[PDB]
Amino acid sequence: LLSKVAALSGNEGDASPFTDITVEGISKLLREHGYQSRGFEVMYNGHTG
Amino acid sequence: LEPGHAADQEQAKLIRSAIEHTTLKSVTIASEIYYDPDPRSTVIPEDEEIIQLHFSLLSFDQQSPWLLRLELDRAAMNDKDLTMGQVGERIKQTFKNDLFVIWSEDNDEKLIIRCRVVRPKSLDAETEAEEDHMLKKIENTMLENITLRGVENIERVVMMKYDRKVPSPTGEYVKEPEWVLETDGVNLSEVMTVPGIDPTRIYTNSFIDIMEVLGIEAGRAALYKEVYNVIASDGSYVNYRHMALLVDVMTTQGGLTSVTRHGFNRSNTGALM
Amino acid sequence: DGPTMREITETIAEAKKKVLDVTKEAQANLLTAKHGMTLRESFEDNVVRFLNEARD
Amino acid sequence: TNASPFIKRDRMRRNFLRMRDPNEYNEFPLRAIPKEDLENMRTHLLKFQSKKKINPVTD
Amino acid sequence: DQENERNISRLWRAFRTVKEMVKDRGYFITQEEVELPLEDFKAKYCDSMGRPQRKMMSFQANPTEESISKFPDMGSLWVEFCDEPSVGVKTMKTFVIHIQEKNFQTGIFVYQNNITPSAMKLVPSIPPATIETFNEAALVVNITHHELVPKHIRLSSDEKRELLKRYRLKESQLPRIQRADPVALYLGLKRGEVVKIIRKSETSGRYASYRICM
Amino acid sequence: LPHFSKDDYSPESKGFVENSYLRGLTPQEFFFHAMGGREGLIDTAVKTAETGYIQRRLVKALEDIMVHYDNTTRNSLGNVIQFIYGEDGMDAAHIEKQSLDTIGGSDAAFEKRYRVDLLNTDHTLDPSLLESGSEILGDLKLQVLLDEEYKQLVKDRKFLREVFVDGEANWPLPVNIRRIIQNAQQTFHIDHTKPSDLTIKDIVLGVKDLQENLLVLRGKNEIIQNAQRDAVTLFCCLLRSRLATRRVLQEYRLTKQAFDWVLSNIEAQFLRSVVHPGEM
Amino acid sequence: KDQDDRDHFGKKRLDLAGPLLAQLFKTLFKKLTKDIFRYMQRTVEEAHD
Amino acid sequence: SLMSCISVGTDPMPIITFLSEWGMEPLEDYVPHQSPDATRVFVNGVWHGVHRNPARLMETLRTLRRKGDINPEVSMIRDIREKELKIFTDAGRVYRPLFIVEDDESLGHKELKVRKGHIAKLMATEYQDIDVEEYTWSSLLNEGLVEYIDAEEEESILIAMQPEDLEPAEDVDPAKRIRVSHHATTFTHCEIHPSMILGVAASIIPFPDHNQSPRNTYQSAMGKQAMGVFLTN
Amino acid sequence: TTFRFCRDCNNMLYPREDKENNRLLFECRTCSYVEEAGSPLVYRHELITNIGETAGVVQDIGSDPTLPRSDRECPKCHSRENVFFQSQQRRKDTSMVLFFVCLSCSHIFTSDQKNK
Ligand SMILES: [Zn+2]
Ligand SMILES: [Zn+2]
Repeated sequence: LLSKVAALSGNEGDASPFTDITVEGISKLLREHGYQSRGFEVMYNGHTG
Repeated sequence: LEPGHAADQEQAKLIRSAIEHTTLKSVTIASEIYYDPDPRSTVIPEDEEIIQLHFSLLSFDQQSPWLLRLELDRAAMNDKDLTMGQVGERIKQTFKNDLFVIWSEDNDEKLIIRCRVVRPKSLDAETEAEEDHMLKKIENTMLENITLRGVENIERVVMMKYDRKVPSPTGEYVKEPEWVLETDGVNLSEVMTVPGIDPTRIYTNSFIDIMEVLGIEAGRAALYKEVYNVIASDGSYVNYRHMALLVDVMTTQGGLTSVTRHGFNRSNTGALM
Repeated sequence: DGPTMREITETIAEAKKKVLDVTKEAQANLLTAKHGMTLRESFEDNVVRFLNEARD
Repeated sequence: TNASPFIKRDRMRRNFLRMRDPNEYNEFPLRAIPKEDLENMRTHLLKFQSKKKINPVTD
Repeated sequence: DQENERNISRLWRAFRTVKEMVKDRGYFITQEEVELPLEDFKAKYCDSMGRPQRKMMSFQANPTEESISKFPDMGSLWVEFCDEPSVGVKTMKTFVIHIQEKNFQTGIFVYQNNITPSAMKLVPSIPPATIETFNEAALVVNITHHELVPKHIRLSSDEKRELLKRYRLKESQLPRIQRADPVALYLGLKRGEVVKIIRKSETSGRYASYRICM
Repeated sequence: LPHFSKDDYSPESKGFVENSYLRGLTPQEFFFHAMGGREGLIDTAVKTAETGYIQRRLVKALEDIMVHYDNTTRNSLGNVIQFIYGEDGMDAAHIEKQSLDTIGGSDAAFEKRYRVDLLNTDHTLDPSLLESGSEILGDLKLQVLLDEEYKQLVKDRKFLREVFVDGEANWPLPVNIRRIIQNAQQTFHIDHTKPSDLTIKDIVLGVKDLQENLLVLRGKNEIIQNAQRDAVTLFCCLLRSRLATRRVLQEYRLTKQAFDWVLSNIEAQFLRSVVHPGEM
Repeated sequence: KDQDDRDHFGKKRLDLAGPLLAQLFKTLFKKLTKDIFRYMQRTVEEAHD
Repeated sequence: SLMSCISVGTDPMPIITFLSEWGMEPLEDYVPHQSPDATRVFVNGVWHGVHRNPARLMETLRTLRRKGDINPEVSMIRDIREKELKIFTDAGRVYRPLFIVEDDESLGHKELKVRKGHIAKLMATEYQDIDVEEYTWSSLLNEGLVEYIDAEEEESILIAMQPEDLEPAEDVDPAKRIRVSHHATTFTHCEIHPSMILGVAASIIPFPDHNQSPRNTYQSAMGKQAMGVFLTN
Repeated sequence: TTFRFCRDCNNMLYPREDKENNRLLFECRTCSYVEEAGSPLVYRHELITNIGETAGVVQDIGSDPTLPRSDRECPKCHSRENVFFQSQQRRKDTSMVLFFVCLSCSHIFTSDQKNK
């Protein structure tokens, strides 16, 4: 989830163990980019579409 | 416990105290050596009354002036049902009549035992130097080598209420509670003879003592139960015949043969095997 | 969800308060050791039981 | 909120660089012993180890 | 006087166990005398003072008719209770003579604390008669009544011959049971005697095994 | 840790991780959690080595034990470990857990389920359960046969209770009778309403002679025959309980053709469950 | 007082390349000194240069 | 761990002489029954004497080490309960740096001696290399802002997880982890950063505190078997 | 027990009985020096002991940073600051009773409410 946000924002994710970073904070930023807050996406089967 | 008296919790305490090995060391706070000029008057304010009590109610000429005093805990003698009269006799029977003892009553605020060694008619001039040392010896052995009550090698006993399914008078199986004693340490031969327990159901964790007391076949069943418990402890299930075969092999030679190089590997099955 | 987390936080706090009460009785020596166990061992069993049940 | 999920080091370097008495006593002289008598003479300390009073002058 | 009652109760239980042992060995013992009440025991085997007279406790038993048919070689049995605690050679010597004098094929001796080595070594001295020594503390509880102890049945010479013939075995190929085994002592097994162990199996209900004394 | 004062017994001090993996562990919790995990890793290494030695020792002690053609379990020396494998002569691969219907239940339930009477009207058999339900009432020759069957069932319950003191009824047994009965009902499409053509004599004799064909040992001497009878004691108890006269006619509605099919399968299934000689 | 804990890291020492070489060098130098004396003794006794 | 270091050891004789000149009574005239309050002084496990005022002595020793008069690797432990003062100078002791916490009555509560001004000059020298006076790690050590602490000395200090919450005298986000304040007002040291307890291999895991402990151990071993660029040559 | 030591050579004294007066005397086994006893107690063995519960209390115990602080009331000076610690006995049979040391009067009290 953090890596997805970092690539979309062109930043380096901060994954140090003991920080104030929370999963909810990552989700909010991901939603600002037009993606599902929890990282889920609608996918299509490659065999049938 | 006895099937008729299994649910009687009051009788369980009687059996529990009748098998737990307790020594004077576990029911005492401190032991002191006091010197009294004569065996008729006391120097401690507390025992001023006890001597006046026993002496008035009542040989003492040759009693040694060195006194051994034992202070027992009020709570300790109440955790296990005990009275100073019984323990006083216990000391009196360890050494039949070679020392005099007086014990306070339960109503007393402090529980104290006073002991005096009586010297023989012949006078030993050399023993006066070690007279106190001898008292330090017997008191130590009086703290360790005294069996107030219970079976030796029995550390502690705890009461637990188990559920067993017995047939009901109607004909159905119903769960009734019974009081079961669990013990640390094993003395099967002596405990099995204690009155009040059910000798036809006593079980021991160590199958070795089962074999020595009940026989190889009883050891065979006990060995299987021990193995079954280990297998079933984690919830895993193994077919009976697999464990039965292992147990049968372990007891086929009229005894419990280990699975090490000192057991099955010492038989006569060919050097190459 | 939020409501579940609030309930979870309160549930753990209640268990901690229960542990706090026993830790105060032992300090006052008003706690009787369970039969066959020491005062310290009995206290630890009570604390472990409360915390284990709190997680469950 | 998330206290900055990202390690900002690309421009943070630039930002920091951009930011920049009465005579109520007794006094006696102290003179050294002549060294002419200290030669061929050793002065040691003797300590009697006991709880009582030991005085070779009288005891 | 509590200690006096404790010994009497222990002696009564030990007496009952011995009677059951004699009954199980194939001797004629009625069920009524096996279940003798405690008060009856204190009436017939005690005195005015209360202490029991163990000399009178000794009794004689004879093989039952069914046992004679299966084993037509078993004789009478004598059970003796020693009054003094420390068994000496003197009391041992008269006990063996009392057996050899009246053609007793087996004699069970019950002692309180121990038998001196000078007397123990004399036990195997009157063949073909056999002498078995039992400690009273060991007879207080009948081990055969324990749920873990199955039923042991001694096999006759003919039965042993058939057992080996039908399974085509040898005496060395059967499961072994020690002579010093508590159950074997309870049955007085000898070397070469095979006992049929009938025990309950959870896979077949009833299962029959055989063990040869060694 | 060097972050709490001495004599601190609070959960946060002695290793209570209040957070979840989603929320994250605080540095104190992380170290305490790491300490616990190290215990598991050490145990995994130590357990593997110790258990490996145990397995090798067990295998070497029993490697020479085999089931012989006389059904006895013997080692390389020929010594008999067991006079019949598993005390029943069956193969573990063919055993299934089944319920013993006689041991459990109350006495009233036992009487209602198995007892059949033709003289009195307290436990009578409904005449609509068989084609001969009218002439069956008032027969003494068949009544004694039913009495013997009930007497045997009562004896079985007594024996079973003495074996399983705890009253447990679910035990592993070779043949799954419940499945066989279901197959017969579904295979022949039992009507379940039309009265059956079975007779009381056929059922009692059909079950009785079936027990004779359940042969684990085939010796023609008394000792082996007694052993054969003992080996199928528990299975026969299950067989009698399931194939009871009342249960077959009342609960299963079995037909004579269906009943014969069930008996043949039970004989075939039992013979397939016997341990194969030469198995290690 | 409680018995000393053997696992206490404060009672443990780590020997790095420095101390490890020190003891190794000390042993080797001791051997070198012994060899020097043996040559001196041999030269005096055997009357060599 | 990342910030752990091992002492190389120094000569203990200068410290022994220093202790003697500051009132360390020799052991040849120490009568226990005439001074049952003196603190035993140990140097490298050698009982050199006793002191009547350990509190003043420890203050002098601590100040000298912080200013840079005694080698920072020297470890000093004052066991108040046991009345012992142990000084260790031998090599092989594992130690790590920590911040120093003092009263600083100007603010009324304990706070780190290191301030924002010190950090400002720290980064200035860091970024000027890529000319103000040089300011390196040694400067912090000589200024008494950081201190080397070994395992033995940790037994007599109180450390704070972080300066954000534990040092200041003392709604909450539902997503943040439950942090215990510990309500302690006697902190003597502060952790540089809790994440530094990890080693080289464990410092590559992202969010290792959101993982089950055994998984982190597996990654450490597997991180050493991953293809990469061991060297540029 | 109040061990007594010799006066002439500082050796350990031992109890001796004199029948001339049926009293208690302390004599030296090496230098022949006698001293009349003050108390009739000569040996004391303590199975359950409370000696050492407050061992380690010094005039500067409050200077310890590790020791926790508390807000309990000292019942000799009416103060709120104090440091508390558990018993120093390492036997696994002692209760968790706390011992409080006041930083104003150095008075040691206990939180026990059972026996005190
Ligand atoms: Zn002297
Ligand atoms: Zn105060």
